[PDB]
Amino acid sequence: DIQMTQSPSSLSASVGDRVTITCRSSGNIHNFLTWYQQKPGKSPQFLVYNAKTLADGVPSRFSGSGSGTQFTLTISSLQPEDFGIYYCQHFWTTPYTFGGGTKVEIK
Amino acid sequence: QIQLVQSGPELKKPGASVKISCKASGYTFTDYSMHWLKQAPGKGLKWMGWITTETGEPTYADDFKGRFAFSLDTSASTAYLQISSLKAEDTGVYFCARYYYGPFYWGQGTLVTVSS
Amino acid sequence: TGWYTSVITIELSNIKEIKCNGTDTKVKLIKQELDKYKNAVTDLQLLMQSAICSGIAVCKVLHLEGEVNKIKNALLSTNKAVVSLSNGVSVLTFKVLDLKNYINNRLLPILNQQSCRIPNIETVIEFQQMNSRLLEITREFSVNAGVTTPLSTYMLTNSELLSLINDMPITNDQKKLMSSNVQIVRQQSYSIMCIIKEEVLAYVVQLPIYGV
Repeated sequence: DIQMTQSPSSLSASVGDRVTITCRSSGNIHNFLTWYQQKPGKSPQFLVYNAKTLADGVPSRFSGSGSGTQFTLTISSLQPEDFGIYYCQHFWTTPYTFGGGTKVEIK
Repeated sequence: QIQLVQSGPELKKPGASVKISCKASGYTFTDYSMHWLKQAPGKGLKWMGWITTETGEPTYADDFKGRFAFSLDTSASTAYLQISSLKAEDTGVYFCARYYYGPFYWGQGTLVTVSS
Repeated sequence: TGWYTSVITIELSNIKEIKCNGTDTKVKLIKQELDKYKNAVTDLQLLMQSAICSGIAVCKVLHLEGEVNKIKNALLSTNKAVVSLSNGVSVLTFKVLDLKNYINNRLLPILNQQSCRIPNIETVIEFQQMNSRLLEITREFSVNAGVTTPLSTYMLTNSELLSLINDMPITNDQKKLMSSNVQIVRQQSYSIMCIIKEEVLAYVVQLPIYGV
C-alpha cells in the first residue's frame, strides 16, 4: 500500500504569500495525484485533476507540479476566501490513502 | 450537475445499528460504482471500499472487515451503509463518493454519534 | 513477432428518451438518429455480458475498479497520451470520437432541456455522419462477436494509423516498413471490444511489430 505524507502539517501564511505543500510516497505513482480542500465541517472539493492540471471552477492561482515520488501544490497568491485543510490522495491503485492533512492557517 | 444526497445524523448506542442512505441523481446509476469514505474524529480520511452499482459485489479494505457491509437498491438509485455490532470510535463522518475524471466526487456529511 | 496493444476510446453519453412531442420532420430525423444511437449502445453493452490473448489481457486489466478513470484522466486534454496499467505495462491510449461532447452540448439543450425546436438541417446531416462511424463499429462487432479482422477504416483510419506507427517503441527503420505498407499492416491487425464502463467505449487494436 502506497503511503503518503505531508511535511508542513501546520502552515500559517499571510494574505499575500506563495506557499508549497508537498507529498512523498512509499511506492511509485505515475503522475496520479489530486488535492482536496476540506472546509471545516463540509465535504472536500478537489482542486487539481492530475498533478499538473487545475480543476474546472478552481482559480488559476492553484497549480501543481511533480511526478514519480515527489509532488508540490503551489498557491500563486493567497486570498482570504481560501482557508482550510488540504489533503493529497493518490489514485494509482487501491486502497487509496490520503496525506496527513495540511491546516493552512492565517498569519 | 451531478448530485449525491445522503442521510442525516444519527445518535446510537454501542451494539445498535445505523442505516445511512446515499441517493445518486444526475447520472445513470449503473455506470459508476459507489465508494465509501470514513472520516476519523479529528484525524485524516480513510477509504473502506466500493460497491459496484451494476452487479452488487462489494470489496473492503483490510481495516474495515467484520462489521461493515455495503448494499444498494438499483431501482431507487440509493446506496446503503449498515454498521452492526457498534463500538465507540465508529463515530465520525461518513461519505459516499464516485469517480470523476480522476479524483472523487464526495457526498455530504452524515455524522454518527455514539453515546453511552 | 510481437504485437503492440493500443487502447482506442469513445466518449459515449447516456441520454434518456426525450419527451418531445414534435410533428416536424427535422425533429423526427434527430429522434430516429438518437434511437439508433441508443440501440447501438444497448447492443454494444449486450455483447460483453489464439492471437487475441494479448488483447484480452488488457480487456481484463480495464475490468478493475480504478483503471478506466485513469485512462479518462490522461486524455482529459490530449487526444493521444500514454498511460500506465496496474501491471506496469505502458499502453498507448487514443481518443478517436467524441460523441458525448456533441450530444450533450449541441443536441440536448435544444431538444430535451426545453421544448423541442431544431432550426438546422445541417446538424441533422452532421450528426448522421459522425454517428455513422459508431453504427459501423457496432455492426462489425455484432457480426464478428467482438473480434474484428482485418482492421477496418471505421475502427482506425489511415490518418490515425500513422500516428500509432511514429509513436511505437521501434527503430526508425521499422517505421519505414510499416508506414509504406499501410494496406498490409491492416490485414495483420485486430480489434477487440473491451468494455463500456463509466460512459466510455474502449477497444484494443493490435498493430504488429516487425523485428526482422
